[PDB]
Amino acid sequence: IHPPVSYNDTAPRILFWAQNFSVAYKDEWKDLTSLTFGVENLNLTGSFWNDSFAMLSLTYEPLFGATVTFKFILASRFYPVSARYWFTMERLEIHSNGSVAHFNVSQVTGPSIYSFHCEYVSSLSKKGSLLVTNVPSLWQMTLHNFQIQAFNVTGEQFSYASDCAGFFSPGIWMGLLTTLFMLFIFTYGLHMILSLKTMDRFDD
Amino acid sequence: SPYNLAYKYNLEYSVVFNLVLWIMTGLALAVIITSYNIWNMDPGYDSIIYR
Amino acid sequence: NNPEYSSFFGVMGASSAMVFSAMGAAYGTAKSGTGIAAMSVMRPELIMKSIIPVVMAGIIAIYGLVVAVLIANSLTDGITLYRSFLQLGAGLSVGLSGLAAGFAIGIVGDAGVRGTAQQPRLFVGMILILIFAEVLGLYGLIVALILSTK
Amino acid sequence: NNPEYSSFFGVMGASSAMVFSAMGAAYGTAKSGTGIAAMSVMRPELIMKSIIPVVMAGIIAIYGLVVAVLIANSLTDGITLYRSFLQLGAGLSVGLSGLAAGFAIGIVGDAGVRGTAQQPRLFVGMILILIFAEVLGLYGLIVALILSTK
Amino acid sequence: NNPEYSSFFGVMGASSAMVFSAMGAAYGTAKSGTGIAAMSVMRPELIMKSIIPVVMAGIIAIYGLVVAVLIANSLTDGITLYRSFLQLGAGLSVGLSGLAAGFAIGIVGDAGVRGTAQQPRLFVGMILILIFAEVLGLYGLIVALILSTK
Amino acid sequence: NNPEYSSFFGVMGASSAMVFSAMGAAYGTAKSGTGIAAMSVMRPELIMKSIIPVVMAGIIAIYGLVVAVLIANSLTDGITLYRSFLQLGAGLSVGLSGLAAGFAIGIVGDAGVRGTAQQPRLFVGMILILIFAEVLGLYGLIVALILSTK
Amino acid sequence: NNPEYSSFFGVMGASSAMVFSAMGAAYGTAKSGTGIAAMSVMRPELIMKSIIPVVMAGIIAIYGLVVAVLIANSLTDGITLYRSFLQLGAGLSVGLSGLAAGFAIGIVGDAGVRGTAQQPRLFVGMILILIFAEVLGLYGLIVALILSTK
Amino acid sequence: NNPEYSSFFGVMGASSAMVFSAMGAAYGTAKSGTGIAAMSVMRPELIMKSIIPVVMAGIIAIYGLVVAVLIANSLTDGITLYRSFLQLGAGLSVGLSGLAAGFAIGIVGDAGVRGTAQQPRLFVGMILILIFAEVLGLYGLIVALILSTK
Amino acid sequence: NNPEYSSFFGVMGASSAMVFSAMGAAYGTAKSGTGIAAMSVMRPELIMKSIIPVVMAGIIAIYGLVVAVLIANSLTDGITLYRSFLQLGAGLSVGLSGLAAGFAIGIVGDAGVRGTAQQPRLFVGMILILIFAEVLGLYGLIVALILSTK
Amino acid sequence: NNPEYSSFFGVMGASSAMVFSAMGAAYGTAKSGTGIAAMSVMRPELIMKSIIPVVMAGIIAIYGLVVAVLIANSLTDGITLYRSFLQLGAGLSVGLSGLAAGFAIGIVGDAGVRGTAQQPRLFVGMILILIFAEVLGLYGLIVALILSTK
Amino acid sequence: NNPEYSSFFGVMGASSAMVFSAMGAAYGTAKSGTGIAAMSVMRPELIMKSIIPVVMAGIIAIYGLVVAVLIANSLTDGITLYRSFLQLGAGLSVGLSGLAAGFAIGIVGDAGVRGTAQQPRLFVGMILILIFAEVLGLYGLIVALILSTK
Amino acid sequence: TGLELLYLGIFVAFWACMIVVGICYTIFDLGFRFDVAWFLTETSPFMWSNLGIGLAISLSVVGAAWGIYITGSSIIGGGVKAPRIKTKNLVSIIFCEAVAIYGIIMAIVISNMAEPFSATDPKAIGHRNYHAGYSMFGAGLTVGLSNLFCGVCVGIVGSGAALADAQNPSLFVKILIVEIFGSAIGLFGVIVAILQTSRVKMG
Repeated sequence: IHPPVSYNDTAPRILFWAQNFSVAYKDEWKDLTSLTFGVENLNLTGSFWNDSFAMLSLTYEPLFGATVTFKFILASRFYPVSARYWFTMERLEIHSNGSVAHFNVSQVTGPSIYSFHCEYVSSLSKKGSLLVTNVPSLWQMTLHNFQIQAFNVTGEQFSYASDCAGFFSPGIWMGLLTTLFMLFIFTYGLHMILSLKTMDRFDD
Repeated sequence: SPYNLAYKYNLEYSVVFNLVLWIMTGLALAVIITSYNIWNMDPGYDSIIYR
Repeated sequence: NNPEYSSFFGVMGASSAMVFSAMGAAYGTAKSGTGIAAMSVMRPELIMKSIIPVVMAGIIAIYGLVVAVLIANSLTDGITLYRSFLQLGAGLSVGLSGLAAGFAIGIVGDAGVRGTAQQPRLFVGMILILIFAEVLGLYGLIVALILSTK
Repeated sequence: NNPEYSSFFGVMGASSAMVFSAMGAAYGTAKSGTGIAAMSVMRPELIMKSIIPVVMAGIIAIYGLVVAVLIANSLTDGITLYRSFLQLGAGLSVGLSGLAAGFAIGIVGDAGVRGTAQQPRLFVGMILILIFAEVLGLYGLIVALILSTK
Repeated sequence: NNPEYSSFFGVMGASSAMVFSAMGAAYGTAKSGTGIAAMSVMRPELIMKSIIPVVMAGIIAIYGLVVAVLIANSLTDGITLYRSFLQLGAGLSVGLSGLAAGFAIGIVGDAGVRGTAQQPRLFVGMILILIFAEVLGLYGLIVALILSTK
Repeated sequence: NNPEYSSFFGVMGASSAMVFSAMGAAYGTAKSGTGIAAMSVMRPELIMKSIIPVVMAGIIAIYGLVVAVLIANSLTDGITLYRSFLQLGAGLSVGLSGLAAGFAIGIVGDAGVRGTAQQPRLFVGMILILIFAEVLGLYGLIVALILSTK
Repeated sequence: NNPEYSSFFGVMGASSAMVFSAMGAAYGTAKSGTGIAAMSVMRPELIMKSIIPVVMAGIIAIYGLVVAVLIANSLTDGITLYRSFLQLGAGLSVGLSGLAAGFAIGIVGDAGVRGTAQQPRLFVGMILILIFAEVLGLYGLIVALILSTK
Repeated sequence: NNPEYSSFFGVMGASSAMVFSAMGAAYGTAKSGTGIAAMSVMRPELIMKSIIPVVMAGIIAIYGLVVAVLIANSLTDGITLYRSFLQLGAGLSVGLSGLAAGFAIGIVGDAGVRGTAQQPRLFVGMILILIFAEVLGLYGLIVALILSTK
Repeated sequence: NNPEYSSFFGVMGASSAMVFSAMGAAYGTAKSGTGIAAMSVMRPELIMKSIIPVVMAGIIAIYGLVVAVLIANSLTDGITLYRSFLQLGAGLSVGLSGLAAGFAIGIVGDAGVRGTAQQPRLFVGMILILIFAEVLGLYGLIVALILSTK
Repeated sequence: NNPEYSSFFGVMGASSAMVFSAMGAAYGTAKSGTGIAAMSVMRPELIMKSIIPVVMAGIIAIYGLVVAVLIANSLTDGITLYRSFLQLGAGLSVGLSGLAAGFAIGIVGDAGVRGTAQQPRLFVGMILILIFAEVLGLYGLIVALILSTK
Repeated sequence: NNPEYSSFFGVMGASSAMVFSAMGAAYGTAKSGTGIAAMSVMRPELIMKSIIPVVMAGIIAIYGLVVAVLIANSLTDGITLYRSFLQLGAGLSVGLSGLAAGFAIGIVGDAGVRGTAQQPRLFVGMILILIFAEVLGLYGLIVALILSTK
Repeated sequence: TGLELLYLGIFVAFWACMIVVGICYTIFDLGFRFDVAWFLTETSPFMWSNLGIGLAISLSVVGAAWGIYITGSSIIGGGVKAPRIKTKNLVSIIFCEAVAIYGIIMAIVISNMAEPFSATDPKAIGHRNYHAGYSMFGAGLTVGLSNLFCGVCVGIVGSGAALADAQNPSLFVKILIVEIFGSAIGLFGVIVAILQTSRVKMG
């Protein structure tokens, strides 16, 4: 099992982990896992942390004819309704030899006492497609078993994890609240139909 | 494991949970309703039932 | 662009319009048919008049058919949730309307047949009260046609 | 790219067509059969005509079978959700319509066959009432064919 | 490649092919069996003719076993969800159509036996009614053979 | 490799193989014992013929035992989730089929025993009906052994 | 390492063994005790012989106890999740099988003692049919002793 | 260190020990008192001897108390989740076995006292039948004493 | 430190003590008051003594009050979660024991009062029966005092 | 500091204090008002004596109102969760205790009024039973006033 | 700003102020208006006097209309989450108190007019009992006006 | 009994599960889940609105259907021995049809307020499109269930009048007063559904 990529500032402040992290340009893929998790050479320079904001910046030397940097951008807000500070990773950035690409991650959030975990943070339609791109882009990313925590860290360990994997998706809620509404109708349909009867006797 | 890595729940877990729960609820009710309609069935042996 | 689930609701619209109108027309035909059968023993000549509450039940599954066919032609892969839920609204609208109208046509039919057999003055009285039920199927149709064309 | 798990709704389509048509055809056959048997103690020569209700309840099971085969001949590994939902809708549309039609043919067939042994002039009417019960399964089919072929 | 949990639906196919068919054959045998027992007192000669309803309920259990074997001999760890859904669909199609057929066999079997006790001419009618109850198992089976081989 | 929260299904298999078959044999025994007890008042000589339905219930619990033991011996720490579901499907497929057979024998045992005391010719009919009831336990064992060893 | 929740299923096994066996023995004793009390009016000499259904319902409560005590002496803080499910299965398997045996002893004890008071020939027959009820608890034990140890 | 919620299952054990045991002793005292009251009109002397059903229903309440207090005196904020699960098991075990013994003592009490009014010999009989019910509460207690003290 | 929801359970505790004891004392007062009303018609002299099974229903609401006051006077914002579950335990433990004792006092009152009208010697027997009901509220109280002060 | 949803519990406290006490007072008035109406035909003089249980059913909704207005005037745009839970528990405590007193006043105020027309001496005792019914509303109020002001 | 979904609870407040008041006034008007119609054939003069229970039920619909209008005129997409909950509290508080009052008015209007037909002196008693019911709508209105304006 | 044990078993099992979930998410400190904010934002405004239209027509038509069979079954039955009934007592039917018509009116009024809006992020949907989705659902339930209850009520009192009008012809014109009070409930459902609906927009 690989160690997390910590960010250290008097104490560990960010923890980042994946079972696999890989990327593509022009749909040609490379591993980053063995260049990343548990690697002393990993260039975090220009990463940053603040009590309400965090930016994990990972730079690589050999990739795609360039030096390449991936920024993970996270914030922690006092969500007034729920009073706990919830966090979200709001966007990812890729910085190249002379250009930038952006990805918006859609669903990565939880209360800041907890890490976030999912089976995929990816742009590929097969892999939950959390990395939305609002315009065409040359890049792709995938984190498998993505796990992050950028607030209230307590040594080398993650805290408990608020998985992406909830019991009901939006599509399921609408599917159920359609079906389990019209099943009230169908049960009434059958309540009357099963209460049909026929005479036992006839006139002279 | 050393770091408190999560229980690794898959994506589509909401889908598998609801498929399995509503299928197993449906098949449990289809069995209980069928089994009730056979258990509390009137056996109707009216030519002999009085004896 | 669209959520992958999108075309579901319109499909459950098309199903509901046909299914709940058949459930309605079925109970309507079952109650009315039981009435005609039990009536005929004493008044066999009255059957061809007394079919009215039966054909007025069968018509409910034509209003369900019209909407379910309209929805089925209106569906496509690329349907937005708006066009899909409109078609679910159409489907429940004619569906439960026909399921309700079919219960009043059934029960009024099953009385109205025996009532005409034992009292021939009630025949138009039944037909009036059945027109006031069978129009409930048309109300669920009119809104369902409105929602599918919106 | 089509989602995983997609084929489930289409499969439940093909199943629902056959299952709920059998449930209808079974109730229709159970009530018609009870009526034929409870009738035929006193007027046994009526059996050969009195079976027609059961034949119409058997035709609902054919409507289930036809749709369930036409759906199954359009399943594939990696079916697109649009066609998989259309197949669920086609399935329920014939399936529960046939279920409803089965109750109607059953209640009509029971009351009408027993009525017919008291009064032979009912039969030419009961057939018409049963045509209005059977046509529900045909409307269920018309919608299900349409949905399963878009 | 193909998921863990993917065999679960295929297993529930093998189970449901059997369980619901055994519930159909149990109803069919129970209800027709009580009919035969009550009839036999008045008519001791009819016992060995009157087993046919029980025999036809037995065939609904066979249709459940046929599919349950054809599902269970077709499970593996690596089963693509498509093949697993097809097996669930097959197992519900025969399982529940066998149930429907069995429910019909029980009701028509009892009524048919009690009618035949009082009037022996019914027996040909009781077989013809009962064919249309047992064939619902066959139609369930056809759809399950089709689905489990898509 | 294999997850925990996984030997659970095979355990629910072994449990359900014993539980729902014990329920099947309990209904079979409770109804047959009621019929035999009430019967013995009028025909005290008949008991050792009419005990057969009780024995045909006792075997359903043993069909549960066969599968339950076969599963419980095949359980292991870290059992593959596939094998675990096959053991769940086996356990239910005997368990609930034995429940179906338990009803089928309990019902025809109470009625068959009562009828046999009113008319001794029924005994051959009753034991023939009980074969066609008890075979539903067998069909659960057949599929359960296939699923246990697949 | 094992999760903290691990001992929950295992202790619910020990509970289920005693709870459902007591519910089985309770129904067994309640219906038997009603039989004995009602029949004592006519045949006071038979109350002592008629205790046996109560005693055998008591033995289901012993089968609960045995498994609940074996689970409770096998259970520990460190218990592996596998053994915790095995204990749940042992608990349900004796528990709900003892509940089924309790239902059988309850119905058979009541009907059997009533039949015996009308006709003292039944008693030996009632003891046989009671063993075919009581043994369901012992099958529930056989499976539970295997499950709790393998 | 231990979860902040860990004592919840321990408290539900203390609660269930008393709740379900008072429900057992309540039904056991309600049915017993009903039988005593309805009996007193015909045999006023027997009311004192016939209290014993009530007195044994009271013992089921005390079997709740002994466990509810033993659990309550065991609780602490720092309670390990395993220890809480033992206490939950102890609670449901004595609580619901007390409920089961209460159901038995209730029915046995009512039928026993009404029978004893008509036949004084029944007294010794029903005392033994009540002992075979009260021992269910004791077996609930034994398991709950074991679980609370492991 | 301690959670947002921490005091919620301790409050549901004070509520549940009062609520379920009031339900118990209401059912007690209702059934006992009905029995007094029906008795009065032919034994008016017994009313001022027959109110005992109402006074005791009032005492169960007092046992709810004494716990609910004691919990409510021992809540605070800062509460340790552990103290909050203990208070819930107190709340259910008296509350539902008061519901049980109220069930017993209601049934025993309604039977005991009418029985005393038929036979004046029953009255001491009824007080003895009622003490073994009222004490169930007391056992609920004893446990609830212990949990609320642990 | 506090959650914006925090008022939900205090709001459902104010509502529940009213709703359940209005259900209690409505049931109390429906039953006792039926009692008065059916009684008054034989005894037209007793109406103004027998209104008392309707007046006491009316007072039950005053207990709910007193708490509901006390809670409502104690809401604010971001209340501390502790006070919001107290307001929920207060509201359920009087609301459901008032519901319980309403059941007891409804049954007693019906039964006691039909008793009083048969025997006017019952009136003195009936008021005491109604005090033991109404005071549950007051014990509701006491616990709700303590909680809603803690 | 407020959260986006904030206005949902307040919309349910309108849609339950009116719906449960419409349920209350409907039952009060249907129960009372059956009472009036069946009564009137025996006493054709009493329709004019006997409308009062119907007017009292119609007032519950006015109370639901008033809160619902007040909510619906206070709703905005900008509504703070606090006020949205106050509007659901108000809506249920009136809506379900209106349901309570309508249930009471229905029962005491029917029993009131049926008694009054036989005995005209009941009419003054009836209006008092009605005011003690319709005021429950007023108590729910008082709290609902308070909650919706805090 | 049979089906009512099934509805009871479904109901009690569901609320028993919701107690256990509502305890377990609370005690385990998982109340960051059960986020009724996700539920009431992820469930699309379009779904709430179309269920609102569909129940506005349908529950009104269910109310008119029970209205028509409850009064119609008695009009016919009493009419056997009094054929005149079929004139006067048709007014109890005309009021039931008016309850259906309050349904079609409001279901069309809600329909002509609902528009597409070309967004899916809750911040881009914005409070307006949610307030319309909810208000059109609530308006739909408010007219739908008020007309359900009105229509069963006029059915019951229409059957009232029709059985009274069998036995004494002078009663019908007087018993109609309770059909006016029954009919007010449908129109109060309409008035609130209008006021709920009045402030909505989508786009």
